[PDB]
Amino acid sequence: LGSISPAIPVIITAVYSVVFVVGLVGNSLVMFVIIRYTKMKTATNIYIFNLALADALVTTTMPFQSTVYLMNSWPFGDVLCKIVLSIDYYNMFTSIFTLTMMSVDRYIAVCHPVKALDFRTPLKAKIINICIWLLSSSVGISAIVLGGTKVRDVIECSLQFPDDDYSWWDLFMKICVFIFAFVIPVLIIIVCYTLMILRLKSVRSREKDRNLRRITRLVLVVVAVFVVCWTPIHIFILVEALGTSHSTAALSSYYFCIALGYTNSSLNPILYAFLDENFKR
Amino acid sequence: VQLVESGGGLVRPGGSLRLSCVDSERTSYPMGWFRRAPGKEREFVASITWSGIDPTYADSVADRFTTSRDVANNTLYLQMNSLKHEDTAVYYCAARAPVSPYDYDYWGQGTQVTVSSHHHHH
Ligand SMILES: O=C(N[C@@H]1C=C[C@H]2[C@H]3Cc4ccc(O)c5c4[C@@]2(CCN3CC2CC2)[C@H]1O5)c1cccc(I)c1
Ligand SMILES: CC(C)CCC[C@@H](C)[C@H]1CC[C@H]2[C@@H]3CC=C4C[C@@H](O)CC[C@]4(C)[C@H]3CC[C@]12C
Repeated sequence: LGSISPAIPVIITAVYSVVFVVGLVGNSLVMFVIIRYTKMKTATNIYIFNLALADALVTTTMPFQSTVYLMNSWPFGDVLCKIVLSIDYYNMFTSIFTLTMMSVDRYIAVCHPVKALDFRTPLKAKIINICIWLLSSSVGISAIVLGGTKVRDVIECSLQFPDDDYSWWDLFMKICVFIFAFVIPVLIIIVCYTLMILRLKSVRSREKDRNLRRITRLVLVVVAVFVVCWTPIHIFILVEALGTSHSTAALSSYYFCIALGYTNSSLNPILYAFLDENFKR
Repeated sequence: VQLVESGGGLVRPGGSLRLSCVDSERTSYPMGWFRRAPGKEREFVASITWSGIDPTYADSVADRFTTSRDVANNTLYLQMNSLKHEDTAVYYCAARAPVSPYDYDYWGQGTQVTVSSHHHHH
């Protein structure tokens, strides 16, 4: 309403500090345990490591978001821009696709037990991550070639596209990211875990109910974290691209939604590894 | 027999066997695998939770063997691939009562697995 601004940017810089350290320490701790003690000979630990590694590299980009919000410019050239963007995108899909194949692995484990023998092997887990490496590297190479700086008096770092001939490939790219990094994931992880519980509910007394309650609570939480963290920023980006506004509160809310996306990566070590009944022991 | 064990016998070295243990009477849950070599003591092979989601494996066989549980048919499976002359043993099914980690209540009769030069004839 007035000239004096509220200390919201200080609060934002403080949340970023928590999410950054919690995420960087957490995921570095998980990898350390797997490298020095578990040796990742099982398919389970292979997923846990690759998720921890992807979430460890996504938090690496986080201080750049923090800095850009407060400075309101990218003065570090196109060379760093291309690097920071590619790391931010590549490991976003590597984080979300590993997270989704864990859902598919747990789904096949219960619903296709004979297939589980031929799918939940250390080799198969490795191949699945080699595929997740390829699918992400496509966006990674795209971020290295298209990433750059634009003068449109505050310097911006983003994927640069030609504006000629009523082009809309900036919007188009965002819709592809929205469906392959949120829509098909959310739906795959919702369908897989729902069908998984439905299978266990269809088993015929206290032992079944004890596991069903523990698993349903776990399932609700893991997807709740993915929905609570990615839904705000995916919608914000998509609506800003279809429209929106560039206010102070609108800029503050955007980087708060950015922080939520990084929160998913910071909670994954606690939600999947420091809750794994095999990783604790 | 409570724990119905099958899928053993002769196999060529580097060959595969899918062990299966089922309790049709539903008096227990087959959730574990143990093996006893001609000389060596009782050795843990692999375990899995009631849900059939979390499979525990011994470092020795973790790389080759894969276990699964058919919650619907109350059946436990043990896929044994790239079988070496060290895997030749009597494999026992471990079942847990309906009424506590990696401890079984009902053991299996045994489904002796041999890894030698003949899997069917010569
Ligand atoms: O504005 C920049 N990047 C986009 C905005 C948000 C991130 C975010 C989520 C997201 C969702 C949909 C997207 O289209 C999209 C993204 C990215 C990449 C992945 N990030 C995952 C972080 C939350 C964990 C970019 O494109 C940008 C500019 C300069 C430096 C930097 I570092 C970033
Ligand atoms: C389960 C959870 C994640 C959904 C609830 C979060 C709500 C509060 C989120 C999700 C999408 C968000 C919106 C995304 C788009 C815009 C456009 C922008 O110009 C003003 C803010 C606004 C309107 C955001 C405000 C908060 C918002 C409505």
